[PDB]
Amino acid sequence: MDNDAEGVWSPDIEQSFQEALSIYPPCGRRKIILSDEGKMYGRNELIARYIKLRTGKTRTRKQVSSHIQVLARRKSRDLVPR
Repeated sequence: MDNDAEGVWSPDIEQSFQEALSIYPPCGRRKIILSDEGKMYGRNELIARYIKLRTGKTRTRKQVSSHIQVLARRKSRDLVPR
């Protein structure tokens, strides 16, 4: 249990993460009409934009992408044993 696991990170950061992960889940909506707007960069920028609007605090993108991938693993455990 290194000192790094002492929750040195602010709780407002980890909180803003759930807000972006809660707002942007692994499912619910999948559309991107680029033919019209012609301006739609990586979705990772959408999750980072949220945390950036929280309080101008950090805005991790790789950490917010990894968190969304973890949610997909929870759905994979829905193997109906019948």
